[PDB]
Amino acid sequence: MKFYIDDLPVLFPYPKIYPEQYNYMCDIKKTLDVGGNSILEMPSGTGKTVSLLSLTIAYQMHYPEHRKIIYCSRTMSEIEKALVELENLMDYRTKELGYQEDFRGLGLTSRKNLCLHPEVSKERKGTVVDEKCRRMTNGQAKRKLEEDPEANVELCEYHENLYNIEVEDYLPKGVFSFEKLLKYCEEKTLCPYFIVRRMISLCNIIIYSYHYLLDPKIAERVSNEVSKDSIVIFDEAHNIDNVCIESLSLDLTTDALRRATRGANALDERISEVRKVDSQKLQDEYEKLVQGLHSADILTDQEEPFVETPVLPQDLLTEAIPGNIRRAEHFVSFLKRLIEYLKTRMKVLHVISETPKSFLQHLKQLTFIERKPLRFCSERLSLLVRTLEVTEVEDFTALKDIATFATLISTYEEGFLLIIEPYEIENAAVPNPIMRFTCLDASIAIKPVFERFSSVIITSGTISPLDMYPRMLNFKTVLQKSYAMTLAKKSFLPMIITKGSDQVAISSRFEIRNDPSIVRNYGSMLVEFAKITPDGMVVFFPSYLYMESIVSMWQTMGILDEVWKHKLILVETPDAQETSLALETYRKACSNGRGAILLSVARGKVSEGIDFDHQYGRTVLMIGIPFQYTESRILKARLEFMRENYRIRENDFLSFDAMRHAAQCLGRVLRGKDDYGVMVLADRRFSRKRSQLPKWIAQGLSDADLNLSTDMAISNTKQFLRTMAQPTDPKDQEGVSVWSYEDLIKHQNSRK
Amino acid sequence: NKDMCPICKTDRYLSPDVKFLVNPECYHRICESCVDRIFSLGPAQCPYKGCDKILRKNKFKTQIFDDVEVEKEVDIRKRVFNVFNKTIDDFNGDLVEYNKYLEEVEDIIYKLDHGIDVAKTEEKLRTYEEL
Amino acid sequence: KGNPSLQNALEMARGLLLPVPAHCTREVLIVFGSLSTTDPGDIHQTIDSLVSEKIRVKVLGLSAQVAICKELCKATNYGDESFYKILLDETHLKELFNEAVTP
Amino acid sequence: LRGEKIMQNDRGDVIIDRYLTLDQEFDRKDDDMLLHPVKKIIDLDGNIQDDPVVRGNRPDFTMQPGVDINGNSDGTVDILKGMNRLSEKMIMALKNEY
Ligand code: SF4
Ligand SMILES: [Zn+2]
Ligand SMILES: [Zn+2]
Repeated sequence: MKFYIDDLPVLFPYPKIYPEQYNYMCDIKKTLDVGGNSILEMPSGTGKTVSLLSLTIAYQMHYPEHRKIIYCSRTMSEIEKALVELENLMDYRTKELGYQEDFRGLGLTSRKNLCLHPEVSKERKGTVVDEKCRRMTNGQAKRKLEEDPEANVELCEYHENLYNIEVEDYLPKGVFSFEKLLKYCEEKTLCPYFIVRRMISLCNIIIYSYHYLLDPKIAERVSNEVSKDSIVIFDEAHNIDNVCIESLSLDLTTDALRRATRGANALDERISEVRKVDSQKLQDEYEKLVQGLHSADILTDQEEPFVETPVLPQDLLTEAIPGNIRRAEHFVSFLKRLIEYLKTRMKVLHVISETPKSFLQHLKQLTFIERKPLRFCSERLSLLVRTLEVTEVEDFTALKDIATFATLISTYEEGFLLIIEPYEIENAAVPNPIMRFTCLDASIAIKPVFERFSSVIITSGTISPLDMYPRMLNFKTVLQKSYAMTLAKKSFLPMIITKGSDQVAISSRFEIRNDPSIVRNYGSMLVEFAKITPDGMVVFFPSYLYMESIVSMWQTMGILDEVWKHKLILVETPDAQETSLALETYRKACSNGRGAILLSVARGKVSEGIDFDHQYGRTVLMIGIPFQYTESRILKARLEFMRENYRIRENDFLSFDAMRHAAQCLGRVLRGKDDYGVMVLADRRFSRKRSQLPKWIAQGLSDADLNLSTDMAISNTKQFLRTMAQPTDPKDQEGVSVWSYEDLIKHQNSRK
Repeated sequence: NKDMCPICKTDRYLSPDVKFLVNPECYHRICESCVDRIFSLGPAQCPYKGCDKILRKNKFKTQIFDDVEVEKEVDIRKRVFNVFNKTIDDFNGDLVEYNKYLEEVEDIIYKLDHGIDVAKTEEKLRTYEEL
Repeated sequence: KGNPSLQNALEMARGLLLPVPAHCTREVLIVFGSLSTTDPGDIHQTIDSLVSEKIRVKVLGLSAQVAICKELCKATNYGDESFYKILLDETHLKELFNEAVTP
Repeated sequence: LRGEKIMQNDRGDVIIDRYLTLDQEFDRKDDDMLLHPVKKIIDLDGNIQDDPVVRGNRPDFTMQPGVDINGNSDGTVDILKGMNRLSEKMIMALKNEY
């Protein structure tokens, strides 16, 4: 429809609108008029994405400012879903307005998802795809082929064809989803990745992941091309802090250190060979470093550094090279002695938790390495690798981790902690040391996002509680509110199962995973739910190892044999490719009525981004609360950091994280108010955590369901499934759960 | 060998008394038992074949890095940095001249490490340490 | 006894309704009791063939709303989702059986 | 083939067990007609490859497959792939001319 919010005409691509969608648009428009950060818990099931897209495009085209739009999500699948919704929205806008306006919408992802070269396509790692695409498209290969046409080097035809046409002539106007962009670039023989990367400054709206805004290894180039006065939307941001922890962390193993020694020796051999052949290619770099030119001055815009910058651009030093690492052999010896100091530090028999300042002092007193040459380690390594013109970079991949560690631990000294553990896994007999430099303050990586952009709209389907995040991440919300969906009938029926069929209390604690009776209750529960579920069913587990153990011993006693009589079993493999096959097989098995059960981790890959709507959902079996491994040193260090700084209790934060993962997995089941699915929680500890649930979930959870047994839950599920199997009355839902245009006009007239 | 001390020919397994007693003069895998046997009487030459530099027992130490070349580079860096200790405040904030001084001290450390200009750089170090 | 096959029943009914003349309407009434079905082939091809033969299928389910039955009813009844009926109690089953005698 | 874990204490049958390695080859060949590109809506492979240079903290052993005392896998991940392969084969058997 078409309706007006204040002076803003909104083109909604559906003939009916939920009331929660209209209230959501009103709050977003109020925030954009204010121009500050806000947190909005738009409930799942309802059109969270489509309302955001419709209102922000209406705000962009109507207002004379024409602010650009950034849409940051957590998974590439959600990016594609947002692109599809945006394509539908602009198709509706073109139909209503009668013309296709000047519009550009593109999704941004890595080279692995946007490569059309037939040779480098089957590589299972994204790093080798990036290094091969760089090797073919660094510009050195192009000038080498221009100077030597008979050279054995090759160029990618999908990248060269972009040189013939202009940047604005890469694609026609409109929105290009990844499937459509790949089809178009295959038809025109073009590289979609370089098309998207060059159209960042031209796109009215650009959708990418949180890694392209928070992780400075890839967000350095993207954040320069975007406008600082742009609208910023965060979709499914309830786990965004983990991305911040994922942005500024690094783990080093002794195998990585051995490969680093081998790479340093290979680098020394290469610099010795180049010094014998041509020292001019070293002398020009040396005098450029003398003049104070940084990596950006020596590198061209088309090429990329060998080592990505692991720190924030605002934290990079603007002064020149200190000179200890200016000479190539001196820098090689510097890196070698840094690697040997790291190898010395790894030979420990107990866990050492030390600040970066203490590590720097010990390194200076043992190796005479200062902080200032360490702050330029990654830049100097990238410049040396560029000037060496090495054909092979696989031997120097381990040096990237050393440069990342050197640059990270030198620039950052507050909010970071270095953990050295003698045992990576306690089950292994031989000791396997690991050194973890982790980011305890998640607000560090997200601080330049809030500093650069005035208006940030944090939104997740199950972001709760809304006041935890502005304390966790240093930002102020102008308004925070959580909507409750208006339902003619109770659309979803949550229940908390604290005890089994034989009234034995059930829990998913890691130490009691091998108890008979709790596993008997879980197996009988799963069999009964598979017997009573019509279409499909998804089961979530706190960890992969817990699921492995419980499924293996379920197969040992033959619980799964009874499940095979009703539904097919598909399990989340650690391999993402086989997991995708299992997921599409689950979707196929739900469609044709075979029935399937999908076992997955509540904190795994399937838990984030993947939706289970209608027949793909219908039952979310929660085996326990997805708590993290408490005995891990990183989690305890982060908990101590939040207790020290933000006064957040350790148990409170652990319960918050576990219940937000449970909330997102429960919210994956709903799309539309016609959709239904039961939300069963099989742990005794869920009962005290009803207030930590999202507000819309908490309304559906009655007080009588807080301590249900197995059989009572089965009876309630059967009654619920029989209840909505009837057709609903339209007169009971004509203007209370869904609104037409006339109902929206009547409500607008009632509001004034 | 990384495990066995060829001077006494003792494996680490059945003879756990072997230790990483290195020499600043010439770094070698001599154990403490071989040190307490040969050099307790007095100074002598290097017990390893192919090397005969005169060494003292009291100069012995333990290696802190796995690589011998890195260990001798760090020890030469210590032997140069003791008198070469000019800082930023020593140059009164002159950043470029501080970089030139760092390049010079790294170059003389490299020359002492590889021995290409050991005599002239040693003379320069001996003249500098008197000042 | 056994695990029911919707596709086998639909193919048998398609074979039965093939010699039916064009003036005589072709209708199938499926009283489906189970919640999952095992088919020897693709049931969507059978649904498309039934749509191409103008055969209208009405399904009365016993336990819950099965998605494949809803899709089959919607495809065979030209988008009408009201032909998939689920009972509530004893008399509702009587009323649903008495509703199907009307053309 | 039943999904039970294989232990070396069982005698098996020497005539049948000659096919075991060949059966593994069949399992490999099973992937040879099971692996195919999927839509970007459910592309879980591209989700972890969206950030190619991510080097965050390694997940703990609860988030990883179980290992033996020597570090090798305990084989409980193979039965998961076995039942997933069985489900995929039963679904793919419906895709025929019938
Ligand atoms: S230029 Fe594009 S198509 Fe060619 S190798 Fe690189 S990513 Fe692949
Ligand atoms: Zn000895
Ligand atoms: Zn010697």
